[PDB]
Amino acid sequence: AVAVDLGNRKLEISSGKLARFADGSAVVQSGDTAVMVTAVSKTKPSPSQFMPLVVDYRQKAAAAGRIPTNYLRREIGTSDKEILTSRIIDRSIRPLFPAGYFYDTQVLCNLLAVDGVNEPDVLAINGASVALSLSDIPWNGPVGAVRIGIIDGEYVVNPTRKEMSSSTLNLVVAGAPKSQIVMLEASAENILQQDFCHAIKVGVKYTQQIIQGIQQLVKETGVTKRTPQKLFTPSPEIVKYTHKLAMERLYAVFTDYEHDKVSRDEAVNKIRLDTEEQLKEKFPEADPYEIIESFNVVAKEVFRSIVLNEYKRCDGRDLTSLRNVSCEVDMFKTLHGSALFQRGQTQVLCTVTFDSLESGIKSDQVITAINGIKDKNFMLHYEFPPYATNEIGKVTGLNRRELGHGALAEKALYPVIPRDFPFTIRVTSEVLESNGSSSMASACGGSLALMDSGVPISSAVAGVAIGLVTKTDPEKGEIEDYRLLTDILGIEDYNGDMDFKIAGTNKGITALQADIKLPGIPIKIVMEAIQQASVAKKEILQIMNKTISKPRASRKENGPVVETVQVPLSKRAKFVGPGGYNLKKLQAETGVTISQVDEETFSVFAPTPSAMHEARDFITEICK
Amino acid sequence: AVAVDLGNRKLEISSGKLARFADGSAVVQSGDTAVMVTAVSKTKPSPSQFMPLVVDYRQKAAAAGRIPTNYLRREIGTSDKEILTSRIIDRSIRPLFPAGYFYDTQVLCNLLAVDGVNEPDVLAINGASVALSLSDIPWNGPVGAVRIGIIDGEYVVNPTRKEMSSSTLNLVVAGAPKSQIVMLEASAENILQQDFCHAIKVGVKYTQQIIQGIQQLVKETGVTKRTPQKLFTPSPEIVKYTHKLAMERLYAVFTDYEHDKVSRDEAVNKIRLDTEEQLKEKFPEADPYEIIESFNVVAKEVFRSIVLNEYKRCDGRDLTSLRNVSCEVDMFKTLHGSALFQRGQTQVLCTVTFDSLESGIKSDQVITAINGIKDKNFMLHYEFPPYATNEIGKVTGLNRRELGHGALAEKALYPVIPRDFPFTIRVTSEVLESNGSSSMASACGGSLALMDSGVPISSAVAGVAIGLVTKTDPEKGEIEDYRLLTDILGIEDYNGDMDFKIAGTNKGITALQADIKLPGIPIKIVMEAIQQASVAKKEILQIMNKTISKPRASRKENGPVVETVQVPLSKRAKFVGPGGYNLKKLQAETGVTISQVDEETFSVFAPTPSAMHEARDFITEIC
Amino acid sequence: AVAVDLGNRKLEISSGKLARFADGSAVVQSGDTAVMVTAVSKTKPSPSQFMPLVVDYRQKAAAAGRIPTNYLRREIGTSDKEILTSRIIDRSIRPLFPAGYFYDTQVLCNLLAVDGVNEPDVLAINGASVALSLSDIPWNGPVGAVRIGIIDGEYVVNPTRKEMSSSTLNLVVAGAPKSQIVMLEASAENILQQDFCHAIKVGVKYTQQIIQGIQQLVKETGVTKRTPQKLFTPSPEIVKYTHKLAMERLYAVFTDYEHDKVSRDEAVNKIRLDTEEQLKEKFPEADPYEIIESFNVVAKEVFRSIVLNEYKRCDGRDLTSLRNVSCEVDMFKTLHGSALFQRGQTQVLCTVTFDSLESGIKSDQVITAINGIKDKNFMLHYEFPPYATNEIGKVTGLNRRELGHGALAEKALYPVIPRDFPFTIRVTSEVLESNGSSSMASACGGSLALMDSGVPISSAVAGVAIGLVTKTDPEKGEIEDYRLLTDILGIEDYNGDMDFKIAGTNKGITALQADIKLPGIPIKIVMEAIQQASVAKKEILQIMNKTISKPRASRKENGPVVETVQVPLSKRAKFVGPGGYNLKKLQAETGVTISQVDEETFSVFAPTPSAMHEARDFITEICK
RNA sequence: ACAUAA
Repeated sequence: AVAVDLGNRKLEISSGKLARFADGSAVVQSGDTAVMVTAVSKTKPSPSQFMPLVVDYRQKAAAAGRIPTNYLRREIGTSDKEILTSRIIDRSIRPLFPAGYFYDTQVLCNLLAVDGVNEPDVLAINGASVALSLSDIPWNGPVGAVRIGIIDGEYVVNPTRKEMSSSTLNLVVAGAPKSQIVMLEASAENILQQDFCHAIKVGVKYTQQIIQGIQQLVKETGVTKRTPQKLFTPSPEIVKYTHKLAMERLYAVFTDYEHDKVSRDEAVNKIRLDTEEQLKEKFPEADPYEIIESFNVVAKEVFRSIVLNEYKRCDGRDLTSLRNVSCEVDMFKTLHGSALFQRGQTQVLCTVTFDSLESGIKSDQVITAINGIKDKNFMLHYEFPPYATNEIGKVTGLNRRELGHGALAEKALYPVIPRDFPFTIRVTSEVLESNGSSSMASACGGSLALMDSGVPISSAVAGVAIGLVTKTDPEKGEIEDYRLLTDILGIEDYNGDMDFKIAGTNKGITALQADIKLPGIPIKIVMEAIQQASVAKKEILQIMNKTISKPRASRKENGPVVETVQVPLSKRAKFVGPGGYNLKKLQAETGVTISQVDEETFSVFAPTPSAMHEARDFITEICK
Repeated sequence: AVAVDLGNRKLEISSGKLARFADGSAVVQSGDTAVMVTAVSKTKPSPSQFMPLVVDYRQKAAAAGRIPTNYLRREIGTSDKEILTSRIIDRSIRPLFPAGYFYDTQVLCNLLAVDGVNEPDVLAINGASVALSLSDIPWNGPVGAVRIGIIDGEYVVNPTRKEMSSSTLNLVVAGAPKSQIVMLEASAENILQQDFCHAIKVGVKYTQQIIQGIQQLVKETGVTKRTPQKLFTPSPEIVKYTHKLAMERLYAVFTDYEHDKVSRDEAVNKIRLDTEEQLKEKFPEADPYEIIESFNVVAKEVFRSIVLNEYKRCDGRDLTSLRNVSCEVDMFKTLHGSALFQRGQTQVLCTVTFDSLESGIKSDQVITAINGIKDKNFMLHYEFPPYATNEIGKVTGLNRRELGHGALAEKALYPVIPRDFPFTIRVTSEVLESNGSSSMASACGGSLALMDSGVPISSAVAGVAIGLVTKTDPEKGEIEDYRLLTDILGIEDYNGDMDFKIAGTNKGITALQADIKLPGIPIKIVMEAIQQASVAKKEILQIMNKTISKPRASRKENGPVVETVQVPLSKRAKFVGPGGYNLKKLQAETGVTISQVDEETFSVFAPTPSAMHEARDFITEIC
Repeated sequence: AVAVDLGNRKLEISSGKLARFADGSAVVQSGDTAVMVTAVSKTKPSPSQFMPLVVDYRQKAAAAGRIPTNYLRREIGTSDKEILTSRIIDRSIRPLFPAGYFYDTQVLCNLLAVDGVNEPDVLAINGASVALSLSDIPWNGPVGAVRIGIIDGEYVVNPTRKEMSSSTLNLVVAGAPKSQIVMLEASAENILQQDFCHAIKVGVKYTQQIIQGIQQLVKETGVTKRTPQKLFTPSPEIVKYTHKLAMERLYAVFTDYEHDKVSRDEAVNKIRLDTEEQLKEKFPEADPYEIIESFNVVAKEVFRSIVLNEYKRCDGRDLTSLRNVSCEVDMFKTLHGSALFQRGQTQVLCTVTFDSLESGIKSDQVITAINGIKDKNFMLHYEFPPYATNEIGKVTGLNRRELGHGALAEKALYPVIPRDFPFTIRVTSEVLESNGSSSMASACGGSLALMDSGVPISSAVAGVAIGLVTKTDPEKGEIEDYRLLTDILGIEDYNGDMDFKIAGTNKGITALQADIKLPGIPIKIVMEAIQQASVAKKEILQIMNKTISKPRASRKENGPVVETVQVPLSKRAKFVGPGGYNLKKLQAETGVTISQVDEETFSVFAPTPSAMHEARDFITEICK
């Protein structure tokens, strides 16, 4: 057992007591909150051509005393919060796995106890790091993770639930050894850039303390890593022969500025088909996947070398240039608000729907699956249909990626949403075409549609993604040179080192999500990416302001209405019906929502004026 | 952008603005309702050995787009109306794909806006037609689709939501070029056959105008179709050799009138195993699927030739003869109503269950709006268990066929259901054996069980399925001659051209669903099929009336009861309990439902008089 | 149609009317309850290397069960009672299938009619027996199944629903010909061992009458069995060669008493890898699976010969000795009750949670609340996470095994649970490590956690699993000699003949589930297993009593609290809000649930005293 | 999933 002191917080790490059959296991306790995390990794190579890594974080509300809420008295499905926490843990540990580790791996988090004071999600990230550190699973150095808040202008490490509710910042930092950053995930109440930057360095300092404690625990209990059957990386001489075959053709494709997404992919694919058959002849004994990956390595190396050497991008832009941005509002007459935001070849359609306040309380008690209530009655739903990439896929349910992107754009817009709006605000963002940051375009399109709908948001919100291309030492691994790219394409994210999504107002930052693919990047690079994104965000907000700069003076004429209808006591039974049958039927066939307010009063919400015309007729005849 | 005028309605069709990465995309707008449809087809052939076409129609709200529901899709899946709409779109476009197009294809419909006036489902069919027409996907001519209603004796094209509520007909027609009919789907309020036939004529005329508009847009855009890597139709050389090997043996099997479903299939399989073996030595380099398909082509051709040349079906009857029909009611004492309907080797057991009127709502706004509320508190649930065909299959959840057949049978029985019935009527139809139209047997069996249960239906309802065998010009494509078959077997549906299911009373038509495998059929064939089915329906109703001709004078004595109990205000808190705890505990230990009526009255619904008795003991002791 | 008389009850068996396409089909009727069961078996061998047998028992409609709203919810619409009934039917028929019958087989039970007096579950078991008997599916001998109850001291066969509500025993017996026992499943109200043993004898006698009737129907119908194209069992001469290769190595492994679960599995695996190489060279034309099964047959035979000949087990125990047992209570401060039970290498962590009566047995929708009520407001949720065996698996939804084990451990504890407890009691058992009977460990750990939580249970409950190894000559099929093993390891269950799990207090039996893998066992063996398990149970209760012997005098001070708040009529509208919106909001942010009990008073339930503080603050400002 | 002697 090891105790780590983080200011006034205490972190207790232990292992060797519970779940001793798993490859790795750890208990991380803070206060009276304890989280057990286990890691399992198969020894037989996975048939998949990548590393299959799954992280599952289960709330298990028996640890809080509030699990059995439905008719089965048992959880059904996984909530939004569980999915989001699973993604944060996944982003914190995925970069540190060695390349070619194609082995099925599962990290599971079990909430032994929660005291309602210390949040278990941060403990779970540290638990995953300890469990992997103590296991025989090949995994690079320990990761420390903290949450940083700002309460009354003071930086607080791992704030309690009470403090998180008074905090203008919710930043989660995962650090690797030598003060590298592997994961950043923030939502802020439109705070200044300098304040945001200081919280990052305070957070990274704390993660080094956790890493020191985990290293002591690893040393105390001897850890011997397994030797995998093999690491699936292409042979060096095969890769360099691929370079001989396809360097010039790939270079020509990547310096052709007339390509669009599809034509560039087809041109690269044309070289791949010719090269691959030549590789098979030269190395008939090579793995078929080894042939495929060697081309991908060469294509990635050529692609990055052009950006590093010539400071020019595959579409002709320089490092700080945006794609073409086109906006337009008032798509359709019946929508409460709408907008179509285009950023390069990325097209996003955003819709705003006003709903009743009563429709925003879908939680554990009301339904088996949904849980929670949004603070401001505001939610964003994000969809990524298969045709946005000319692909075929299942359309039942939502991917974990769709949930994460929706959450990112939701908290990007959340700080500017007004308080005490009469209706529930639902924003739907649909990606019609995608070649880049559709989640950041969902934030820009979201604000346009919100202003078009007449919601008085405090300020317009724009987001952008910053890429990164580095040249590291082949032995030391230190970063010798790097380029930050503004508003990256899909190929620049695929071949890049991070996907640094940040959104905000012209005067502050509201959301950030750094998806780093390297095993950590220095804090200086993160600081510069934030500054570069600040310049890009101003340009985008200037374009958006031309389309619409202030919210419309009122909601659309065909918008929802809320007003009350008086029914007599003698007519209460007739109007309501047996067990509320009449109300539930009128509300089911007209779309309105009737809620009893007093003994005599019923508040009626109608999505359209026509809907209340239908409902008003029914209430009149029923009252007769 | 092309505008098509359909009477007082106007159709706007456009492309090139949204979703430009999809192989094809289109926006169809009528009034303020806009629907965007995309089509994506892979260039790599799929290993499925059939055409993997999937259609997904999705709505972002319920109740005419007034209650947002898209945020709940992760847990609350897709509604029934979405599934039914997807099947109608699928049936309108699937016959027009070329043979051997074994490429994964998906058509997705996105309701950009709905005005609560113009129905988006019809626009989605047209949108799928435009999206395929403008794409590089190999697809035959454009399809136009309209809905025809009848309001005050007037035929209305694409009626609004307000108009549809007053209509006696809900007919959807999809038409191909040259006035061919591709899909028919209707529910009618027991209307005359001639009125029904005129609506089809009116509908087909309007679909031609839509096809004219779509062709103009295609010409302006300049569409060029892809060249698929391979079309998987079997080579004529192998087919001719298969014919030489198996024609005589197949002919003997199909003229043996002693076969049942299983023995005939086994006999054909015996020839297939021997022929498929010999085909390999002759063509060792042929695709193994091509061997399978070549035998299937030959067997289908031999099967049809017998019907065309000799006017005799494979089981010996003539073109208009029904299979043997046996009916039976009141098989189990405790069921509120039951019937066992047999038609050849198709056996369906139908059950009627009375429930409380409050059981038709889900007590939660969003889910209640998602599934809707049935008009007469009447619903039909259709089950097709795997043992009905001696197969093994997943038993939880209903596939798309079960949803479609259930709605078809429910539409057939809906017009005769009385209004203001005291209880919710649930009809359950379970296919115990299948060799044919179990969905139409569900309408007949459902009609018998409703009378056996004492529901005062207006008239008995019977359904039948009409097949079709045609001989077409190989190059011209015109239908030289055809035979209409009454009450087809499964093999006749498999080898046929049409599954024309129609149901009605002795004086009218209540439902229809035409599943056409050909790329359109002439309207004369449709009219003749409707007439031929009317004769068959009369015979079935005569057999049905012998078993039971009128509903029983009252419900069964052991059926549900509804009673009123008075509790004072003083005892009200103790009776209901904390947060209605006692009411729900009683509702779970006896099954009775107690609903407050006013300050003094509680209405008790009990499935059986015994359950009412024990519940009544609970009330008095607690009071 | 054959009628079988069972005391005052009558069984009617029919076939040949419904569902004639199925391989087998039958209708079993008792009173006015009729169940139709069909059996389908493919003639093509399945790719999987075992017998795929699925039993699905479906209630067509409880009251009017109707249909789940959508497709995915339909996959969730299978009730718990349906799953448990499917498992009992599966265990009754699975042992009688021939060895090597690797053909997909589905048994489906359709409830044609239910009179609410006679129970359909036992008719379904008999229906499956008749359907298989009349079918062409090879199936060894009919089984008969009855339920035995004890009403005011009288043994009742197939008691009605009214009788079972007053019974002290719910025992279901499935018998094969010549008085063999195939399935036992019991739930007793802490009854004496001799009373329990007599009910088994009575039940076996009745099952013989049912078998007699089924045999007459089979003979009168004229059944002919199919000839499977292959029975997948290893050929004798390849098993003999495998025995020569690996007898001594396997013998040494199973007599090395230092092995643990993983160490022993690895040692056997090393022999398997070496032996399989030699087997392939000796038999190049052998089926790949035939090689695998030959080693398993040889390994199983060597394993069983040691206990038969030497009366000693692979871990050095003798036949009646338990594994090491350890217990802890009160491991986390915030849990209402907690216990960590360890038995050998099996580790189970049990948690007790209290919640309100309303929020514990009753849901919002009455239609689905049926088959979702608990008599004592008591339920046990059992989890078997994949890391408990160092495996990777999905953690979405309970499988059938987790549902069955949860119901078994709940049955074991149900009779000692007090009536009229102020709260709903939910017990969660998590199997952290698994090397044996975690379900019986869930009963003991559940007992400790219940005592630690302060629930005044009448007596402590312990469970144990009894294994069996028999010696049978193939020329006769009779059991010559046998050994009953106390507290079996996983390997003894895998290589054994039964998994006889029984639980109870120190003076009675509360639950039993015999999972027999043989095609029936004599009653004498069952009787001795019950007695042998009685001795083991007393020893376990002695160890548990040292950790905690009586329930804590009170619940933990940080447990749930219930008290009322007076709300005036004037404040009532503002307090509850429109449609109860304010109360629903409070129940969401805080775990506090407010249920009205009177026109002026509301009952407030708070899971923790801290959560009650927030609720009091919320209601005070609302009151103003 | 979809289509499928239904």
